Amino acid sequence: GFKQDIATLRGDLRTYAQDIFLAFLNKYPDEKRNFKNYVGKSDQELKSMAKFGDHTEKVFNLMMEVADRATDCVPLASDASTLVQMKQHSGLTTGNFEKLFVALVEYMRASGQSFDSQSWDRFGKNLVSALSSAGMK
Ligand code: MNR
Ligand SMILES: Oc1ccc(Br)cc1
Repeated sequence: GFKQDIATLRGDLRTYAQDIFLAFLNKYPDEKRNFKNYVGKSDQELKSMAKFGDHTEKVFNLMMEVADRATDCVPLASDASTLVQMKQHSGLTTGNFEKLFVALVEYMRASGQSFDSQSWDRFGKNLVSALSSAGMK
């Protein structure tokens, strides 16, 4: 289920993080408006860029911590507020996060592994709701 998935993702996190974020960028190309330095690059070229690998894994490091601290796929209010207040997120809206989690859920469903895709869909929706409650437009 959800908790086992966190362990599975953590056991190969740099690869999962990059592959999921690439799925997001490729499914939603306009989202590169927030990633100007990732424009004009193929998947393999992005994977060679130091900040791409390091930032994506750090993003997913924390996403797993937020998932791990959640109850029934509902994140803590303190984690949601952290995500709203981060300066790195100053320009973002809940739709940016919804699209990330649509891509994450589709990635899991296209994989051959028994990911609990339904719980990750709940987690993404519940995260969006917590982000809105904590002030994100
Ligand atoms: C589509 C937009 C974005 C979505 C969705 C998103 C969703 C999430 C998310 C999901 C639950 C988590 C956990 C998360 C966490 C982070 N995030 Mn976030 N994020 N996020 C950015 C846009 C987005 N984030 C940007 C832009 C930056 C800073 C620039 C960069 O590192 O390229 C950043 C930065 C970061 C960093 C700092 C990385 C460092 O400096 O190396 C963490 C940690
Ligand atoms: O550098 C970044 C990579 C992926 C996300 Br999601 C946010 C920032």
